[PDB]
Amino acid sequence: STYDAAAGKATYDASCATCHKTGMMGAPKVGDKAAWAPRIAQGMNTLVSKSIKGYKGTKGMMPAKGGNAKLTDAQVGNAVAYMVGQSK
Ligand code: HEB
Ligand code: NA
Repeated sequence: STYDAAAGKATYDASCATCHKTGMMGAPKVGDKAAWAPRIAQGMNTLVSKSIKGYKGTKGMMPAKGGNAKLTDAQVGNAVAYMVGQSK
């Protein structure tokens, strides 16, 4: 159901920050407002779907579930909620 960005921080820290804290190899850096603005406009459904499925965009490779197949979709989406909430 509804996103839990606070619970999402645990997943973000363990599984996502490794690329997104500094923005390595094209990953949009958490807190980078210009990088995130058009991504946020896609809405959460699309952000979370692309995060669970993986994709390659103009910046680099976003691996499915951050590369950790042991994550649930709920955990991944909660981590996205955390990232978006910190990037406005
Ligand atoms: C290896 C490294 C890495 C990692 C680990 C990650 C991990 C992650 N991630 Fe990432 N990403 C990335 C890399 C990455 N990543 C990149 C590079 C990108 C960009 C792509 C393009 O091009 O755009 C992204 C992107 C991204 C996004 C955006 C989308 C759109 O715009 O549509 C999101 C939301 C995310 C989330 C995430 C999460 C939640 C996680 C954990 C689970 N990602
Ligand atoms: Na929607």
